[PDB]
Amino acid sequence: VSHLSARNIATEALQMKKLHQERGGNPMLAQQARRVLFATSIAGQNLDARSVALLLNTAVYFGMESDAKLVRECIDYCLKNDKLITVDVLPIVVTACATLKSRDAREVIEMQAQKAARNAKFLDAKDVTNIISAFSKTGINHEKLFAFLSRRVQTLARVGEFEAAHLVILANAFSRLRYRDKFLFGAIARRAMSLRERVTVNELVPLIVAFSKIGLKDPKLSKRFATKAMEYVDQMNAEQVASMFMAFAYFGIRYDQLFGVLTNRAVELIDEFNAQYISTTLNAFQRIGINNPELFDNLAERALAVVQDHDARDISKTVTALAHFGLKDEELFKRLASHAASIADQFDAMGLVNTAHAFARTNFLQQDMAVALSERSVYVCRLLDAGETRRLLWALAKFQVRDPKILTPVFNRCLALHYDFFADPTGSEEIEEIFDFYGPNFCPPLYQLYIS
Amino acid sequence: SYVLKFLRGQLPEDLKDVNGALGCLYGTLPDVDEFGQFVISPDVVNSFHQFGYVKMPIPVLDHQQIDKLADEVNELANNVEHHPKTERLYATSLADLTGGPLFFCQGQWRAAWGMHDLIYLPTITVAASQILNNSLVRLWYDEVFMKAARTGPCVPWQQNYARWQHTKPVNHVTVMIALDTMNKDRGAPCLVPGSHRWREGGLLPPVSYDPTKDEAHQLNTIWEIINEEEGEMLMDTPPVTVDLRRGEALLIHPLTLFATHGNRSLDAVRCCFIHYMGEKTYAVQNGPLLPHTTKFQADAMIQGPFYPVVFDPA
Amino acid sequence: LHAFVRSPHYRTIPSAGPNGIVVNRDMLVHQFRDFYKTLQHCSLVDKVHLMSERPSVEALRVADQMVSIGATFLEMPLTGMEHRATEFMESMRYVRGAGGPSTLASYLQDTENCRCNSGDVVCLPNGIAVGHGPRTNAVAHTTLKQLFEVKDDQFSFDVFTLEQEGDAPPLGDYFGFAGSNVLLTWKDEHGLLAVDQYQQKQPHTEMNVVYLEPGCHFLSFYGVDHTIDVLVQKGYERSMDSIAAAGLNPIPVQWSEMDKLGISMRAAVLPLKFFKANVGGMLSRNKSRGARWQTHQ
Amino acid sequence: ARPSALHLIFERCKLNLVEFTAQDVYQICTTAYNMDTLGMLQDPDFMRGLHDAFRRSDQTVISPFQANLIADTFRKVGINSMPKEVSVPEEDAISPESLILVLRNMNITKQRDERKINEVLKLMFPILDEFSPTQLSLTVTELARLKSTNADFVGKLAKRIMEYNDDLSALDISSAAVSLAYCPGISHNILYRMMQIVEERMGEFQPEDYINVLHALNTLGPKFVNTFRKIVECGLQHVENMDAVTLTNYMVCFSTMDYKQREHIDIYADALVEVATDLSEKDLVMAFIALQRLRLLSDTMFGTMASCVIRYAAKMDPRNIAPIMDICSTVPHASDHLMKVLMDRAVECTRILTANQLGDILDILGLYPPAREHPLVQLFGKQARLRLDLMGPDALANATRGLANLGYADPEYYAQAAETGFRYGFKDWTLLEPMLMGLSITGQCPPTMVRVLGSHIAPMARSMSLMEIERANRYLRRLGCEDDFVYKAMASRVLQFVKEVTPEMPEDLQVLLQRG
RNA sequence: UUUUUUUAAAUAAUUU
RNA sequence: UAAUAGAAUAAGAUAAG
Repeated sequence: VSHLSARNIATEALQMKKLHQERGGNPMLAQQARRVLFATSIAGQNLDARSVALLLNTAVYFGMESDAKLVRECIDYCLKNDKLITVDVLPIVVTACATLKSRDAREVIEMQAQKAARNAKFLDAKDVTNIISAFSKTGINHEKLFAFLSRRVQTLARVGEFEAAHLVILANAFSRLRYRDKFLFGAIARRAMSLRERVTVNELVPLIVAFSKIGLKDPKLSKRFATKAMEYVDQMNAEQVASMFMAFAYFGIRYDQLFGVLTNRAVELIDEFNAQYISTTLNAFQRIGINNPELFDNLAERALAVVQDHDARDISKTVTALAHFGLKDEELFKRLASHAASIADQFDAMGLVNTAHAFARTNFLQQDMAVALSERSVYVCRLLDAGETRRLLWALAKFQVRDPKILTPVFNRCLALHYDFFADPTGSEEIEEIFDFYGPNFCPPLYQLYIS
Repeated sequence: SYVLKFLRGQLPEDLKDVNGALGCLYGTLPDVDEFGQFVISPDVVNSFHQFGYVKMPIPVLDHQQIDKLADEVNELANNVEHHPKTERLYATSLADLTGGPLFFCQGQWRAAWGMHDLIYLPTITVAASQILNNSLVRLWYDEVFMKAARTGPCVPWQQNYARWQHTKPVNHVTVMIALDTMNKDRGAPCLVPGSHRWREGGLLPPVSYDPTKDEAHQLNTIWEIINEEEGEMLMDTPPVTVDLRRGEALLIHPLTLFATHGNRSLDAVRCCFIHYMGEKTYAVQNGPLLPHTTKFQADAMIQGPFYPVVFDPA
Repeated sequence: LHAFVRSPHYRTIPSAGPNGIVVNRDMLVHQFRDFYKTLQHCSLVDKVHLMSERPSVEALRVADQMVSIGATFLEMPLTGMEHRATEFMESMRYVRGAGGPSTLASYLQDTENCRCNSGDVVCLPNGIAVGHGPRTNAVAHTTLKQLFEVKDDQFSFDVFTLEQEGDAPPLGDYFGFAGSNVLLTWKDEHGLLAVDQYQQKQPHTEMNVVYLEPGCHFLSFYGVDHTIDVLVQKGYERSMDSIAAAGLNPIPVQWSEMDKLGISMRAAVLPLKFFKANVGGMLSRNKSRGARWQTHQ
Repeated sequence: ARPSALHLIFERCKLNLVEFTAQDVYQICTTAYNMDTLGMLQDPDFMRGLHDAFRRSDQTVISPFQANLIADTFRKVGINSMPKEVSVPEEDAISPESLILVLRNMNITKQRDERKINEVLKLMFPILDEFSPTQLSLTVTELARLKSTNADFVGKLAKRIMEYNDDLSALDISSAAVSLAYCPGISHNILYRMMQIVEERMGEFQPEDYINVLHALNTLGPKFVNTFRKIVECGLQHVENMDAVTLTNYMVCFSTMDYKQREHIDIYADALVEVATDLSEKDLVMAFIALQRLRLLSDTMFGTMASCVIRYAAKMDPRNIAPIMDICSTVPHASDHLMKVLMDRAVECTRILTANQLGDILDILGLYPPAREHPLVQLFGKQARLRLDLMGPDALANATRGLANLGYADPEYYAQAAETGFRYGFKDWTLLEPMLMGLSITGQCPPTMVRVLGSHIAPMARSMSLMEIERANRYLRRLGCEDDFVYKAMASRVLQFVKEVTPEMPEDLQVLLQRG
């Protein structure tokens, strides 16, 4: 590998990344690429802008943080030579800098955002989608740039210059940015209409998901998507059926003639569902609100077999959905509580409070789960809403937890947000429960604020 | 869950969750029947048990690996663009955001590549297993020292186990690796031969640290914690300074009296301490041993993600 | 070969064009989309660029900005198109984006009373044909002859002045070359007159003349790279039959609304030949267009 | 072996206990590079200490190339080193020499910075009148190398330089001409006036002046053909004794300008092939391409040049395999021995070829008869299946067409190529056809694939000629397309030429007219 | 399927 | 004391305001 020039190193790193992300995540390739990239330096050699961008993107893709030597050298190159980063290699640099959160990364992202804003009129079919996706990776609020890119996308879509992959990438990128434009998405939907048979099952479900996530509140296209997907259910995979359930729970309109077929297809593929698919289907049914015990029994029986595959997100969503519907599964709840106690440190801010509240709502108390999540609750107090803090405090009180080292963070957080803490009517009952256990002695200022 | 397509190749937030060792420095760890190459001679073990410390005959890392490991240290004390995963450290000298003439970092094996790899290095771990009576070797924690040029201070006489009183049995070893060439004028170790068997394997009283004073007095504080007989054996065998090369390592007993010289050179000096413990190690109290770590109870066997098993002779 | 076109502005499309003929904007947009697809399906063009919409319907006539005479990009005088001036600017940036010339030659702009209209210039083999009509004065003819006309044994470039009447359309709309030998012209008074004049000014030369129906707009990329693609209007079947019988490939294009607005296919496209600067004595790879290993099989 | 004094000196150097200046470090590095008796480069702990002394020293005292040489001799031993960037002069420090030094350091040490270039240009604008005639040319050269986009400042410098025509020599004139030709945005009036200056003083030119002028003319293009004319005639009296590289540049210029006078081209080519054995790999490749593009490869010409290129064919650069393969085709001459070693060399470096180069090589080798019975077809098939992710539409078309023409049978690769080409639609029939040729080898494909292929084909049928219609019908029937729209479109296209069902019409065409 | 785009803008108020 | 250049290429779900 010593005989290979850096221009060949960039190409082989790109090849390894393409094989890793799509053709299976083989750890062999991941560690080989990491070892190769850990001993590379852009120093003393003249390199193209594309080669440096590829090296930076492939290094950052493989878990390489902002403290690395290669990452620093690539970031420095981009800053000194900016005009050399044409619109062809702008998306590569933006995608590489998306996860990097540092001063130089912020400056580079802003400079490329301004460059893309200036040159939004001169892009073609490939460049607009690549740029909008790369900027959808990073979290930015340059509305003007997004509006210019949307105008260019509409102009290009009028002459029919987008394939199905381009459409799904554009829809996902624009729905990720929460950019609500009725005309841009109408043009994308009409482009899918015009493409007709070139949009297969694998390329139709993500389009429906992206259109549901943005939330246009348009019933004219949701019916059309339901009608178009009703013929493709027999071909749909389990991962596609779960995504279909989630998308049409996002839409909020009831299509019984479609949900029945989806339920039958999900029952047919019950042996293929993982924990993620079960959690997604249960959450979709919770959101849409239908109560179907017949599918729920099969889903719970399947989830009892893949307990060890459950993630913290999956545990939280499954437990919340089962608690909402009033379904009693003692064995499943016991196994899930033990598993959540096993992986208590993987819970994020929303997942921990959701799991604790869902376990506390049902008359199910387990010291293995309760102690673990109560101890973990300290690190997430600073990331919670007033309503979430109220829910967490009620769940903690239902666990009969009195340790000051646990209670001080949550009481500080609920004191800092006291106005919103006491302004939610739906939680009022919970309030008169929380102070019924602790009493006026615990945190007097909160009690005085409650009295007023 | 669903790892986004552009996040599939990323690593965990803290490198503790990385089971095993990444291939960055020396590739992958050898096979189960390939661990006999790094065995050390029995005379080295006898010398360690006699002197309280020993210098391994061969350098443990190539010069390129030492350069990369020193770059990790240089980026761990940036003070301008602070290190990512800085919160993944037990302690840091830059918690005040100003630093000083001495930089010390702890738990860096969860923060940077190479340092996480250095824990699983067979060359030092096999020797640590041999020192620990051929048992499982578990990481205790890491430490990185960096002394600036012309102003680096010196760490006075100390005993390592004096800081590890919450672990019940004395079952520890220290491996100190020089990331730069050292001498009596820049951070060389100064150890007392045969000082690990003085107070019946006990701990000497802590020394009095008065900063902003000359190095000679700081190293001369030894005559205040020893007794008359320890004075006699100090007369017989005075403290000796060990010169280390760019990659040479040194095994140290926990109970051996140990100090580091100051830095009077024209460039900063760096070193890395790695502490290892055996299988039969217990705690004495209820609570965590390190900040934000798994908490044990009573005489609980020390295990978990924070103390990975780096070698198993079975 | 890069072809530049501009999308129509649907809001400001006139309800009725010249002569009061009513037009339909939806069919105009559909025909422009079909035209863009037909241009993309052409094998000769390397890329087709689509500029953003502009409020005026006149902005669709993109070829009016400049002409390609050999290796020189000559910019038309900005005399009668002041209101389009900024529009021309927005078109040059596009040309700069695709790697084209930094700027156009301003030889015609500097000259006084030099009225010239791009489209009266026809790129015949080894020379150009200009029209001495209302759109072009004698001063422009003299400047073009002073600039591009050279008389030599092998370095020969001819500028032919073809006189035309006041009511004649631009010469490029009814006079052109196709393939390497075919002459395309209308079976009208002006087409026959131009063909006779060109025969008179270039004797002892054998070539094929193909007569299309009057008003049948055509567009044929004649240049260094040989091609047989001749875009034609859909309505005229006999013109297509004649072009096919001449040994070419007619591509029928629906061009009703743009014709009823007075814009032709030639004026709606900007074909420019771009190259890459070769640093040092370095040659650049070129795509193949013929058969390989003919001797073997 | 290091004696006591040498050992102690080496130890003092290793421990960073000696204060080294940049000059002393340069002297030590020069001594190490010249004489290796002490083994300085064989001690990593000594060279690392010397590098550490280099970083903490004042590098402004030494010339930019001295710092570059220290960095190079540290890189050669294995140390990653880079000289420090110079700061822009401030307050009283702005002088022409100090501002030229910044550009010179950016050039030599490869630390290009657009921001500092802009700042230096803004600082140099007001004091442009203090520049000596040589400093103006130095500035023009330094800005040309750094690929600066400020063509206005370079034009100002060119005008000031050209005001001093009498002072400048031939070498300076040629260097200014080539540097101006390299800058993209220079106004053509300045280029015309510079070429007018170059036209005079024509006989004063030396071979290096000829090379520089030919490079400038090659970069400029055909618009300056008249100037190139004054070159050729001026070179007509010295052609019999001329350098080989100069003749290669002459041939490249002849190809670029599309020269019309064939007598001079023949004279130059005949003089070139006499000394063609003295050319390097790149120059020989460019001369071989230029001779092909001018229709001058006769039997003796091709034989003589192939005999010379066989020498470099053994260890040929990957960028040179495809060109000579292209020249080997399209000519009616025997080149079996050249193609054998070229194919072997392409086999050797199959794992480093880019997607475009691999596709090109496969495209040239598609119709070569002796290439089918070679391991290269299978090895390149595996490599192309690996590299399909990095292939654009042109690379996809080239690789698929080359593999299909070679008889390579692999249904999975062709299906993957079709799926990859479905991600970005086929602009042309020439891009789409190789997918059909590849998929028709096996004769089967999923109905979704043939359905999407027909959806792509049907729009394209409105421009394809009769031969393309027949080929498309053959491929569609081979794949088993049952869609009626595509057959209706193809029959509609056919009716345009035939207009009727001729009795003699090929039996395959009547089935199409029934719209099966 | 026909919605809309093109400034150098600099006038809040406070003891935080 | 130190200065020569070539390549044109599109992956795609964060429990929202």
